[PDB]
Amino acid sequence: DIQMTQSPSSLSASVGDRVTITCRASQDINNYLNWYQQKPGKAPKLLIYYTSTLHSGVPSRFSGSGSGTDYTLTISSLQPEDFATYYCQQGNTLPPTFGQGTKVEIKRTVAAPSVFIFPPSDEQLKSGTASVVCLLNNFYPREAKVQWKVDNALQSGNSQESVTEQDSKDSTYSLSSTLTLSKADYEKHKVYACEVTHQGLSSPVTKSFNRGEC
Amino acid sequence: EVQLVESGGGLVQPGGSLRLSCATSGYTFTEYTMHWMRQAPGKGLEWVAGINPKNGGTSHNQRFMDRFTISVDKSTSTAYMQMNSLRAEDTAVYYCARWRRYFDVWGQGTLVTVSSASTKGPSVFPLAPSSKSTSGGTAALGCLVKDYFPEPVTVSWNSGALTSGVHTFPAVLQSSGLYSLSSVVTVPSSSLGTQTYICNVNHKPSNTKVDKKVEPKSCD
Repeated sequence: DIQMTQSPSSLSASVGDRVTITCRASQDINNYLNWYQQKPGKAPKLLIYYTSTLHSGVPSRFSGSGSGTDYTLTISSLQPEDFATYYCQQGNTLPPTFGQGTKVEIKRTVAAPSVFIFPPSDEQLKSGTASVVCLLNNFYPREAKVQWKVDNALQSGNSQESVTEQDSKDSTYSLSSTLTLSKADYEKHKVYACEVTHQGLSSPVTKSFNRGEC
Repeated sequence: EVQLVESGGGLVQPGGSLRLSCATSGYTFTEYTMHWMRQAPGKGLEWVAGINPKNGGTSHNQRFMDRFTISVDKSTSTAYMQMNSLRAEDTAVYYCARWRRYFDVWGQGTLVTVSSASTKGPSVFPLAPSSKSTSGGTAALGCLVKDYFPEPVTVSWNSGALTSGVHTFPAVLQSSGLYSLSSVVTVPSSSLGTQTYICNVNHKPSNTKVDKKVEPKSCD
């Protein structure tokens, strides 16, 4: 019943950098220090156990160090698939305790988004609603503005947005933005438009369609 | 090959009990210790309790040791955890994991969500691949999985054979109380009148399955 603390607990590094998350226990933990890796929405995997030993199939660029209350994880080359949260666990005293995890994000070269718009399904309009969807796809950085103009007229707070986690093989993102308004108000407007603005895009992309007649 | 599969999770009104099982394959049960973890959504891993098959020895994390209890069924190779007087703070994913000083094989998880809400099955809708003009080189179609509660919704394209180009976004709790999610893939434009695209939605808390066809064009 040792507090485990990791520092830092969010991190960005280009592919090929070394990385160092440290983990420090409130007590001499005697080298019973293991490191877990957990990909977004999976069980954690054991990389290193007993400060510096590797689990089977855990690649050489990962290593562990330390003693007493201080220990470190070092990935010596970031590879895009080291996108995970890593946790340290003490195995010295009951209960076993964990750190808060560190978030390693892979910093890479600007990708510009592929914008796509979907009109509302005739089925859904039958259920009394419409959900106009824009997909900004496979871009980088996570920062990109989206706005909805319904007949050349900015809309407000009637669009939620969702983002994916970073892609394992090529460190990019994807974002849905869904405007959603009733059948009655969809049916009383004509052009529907989605406006993306991002770093690697020299000018705002507008992706649009007709008919609030659907 | 070791399998730790856990189950039992789902919706619970506050005040109710739950019983999770953790089923084992591929090793002699009796030789390793079983432990239940918990991870509250977007947070740290917590420990909850431990059992030794061999003598039914049991450690219990004191914050939980009042309300949560552990059992093993030596014959059936199943670890269990009884959960009592669930408050909403215990909404989380629960993992079982094996071994003492480190857990080498872990489970897959089961989410217990404690909410006074009801369960609803989702209404899957097409995100219909609009005009091969705008969509030129690669088109993108998907399914809007609407209005469910509790989570999750699994989504698959083409009975698990379309695996590349798929993006299933995080679900948004909407205004509703109910969630909404989306899965989308990016196929070659070229392939639209040479193949059907089907999203397969399973939302297990209401064991709603639906396979939907996402076909061509859109508004009218």
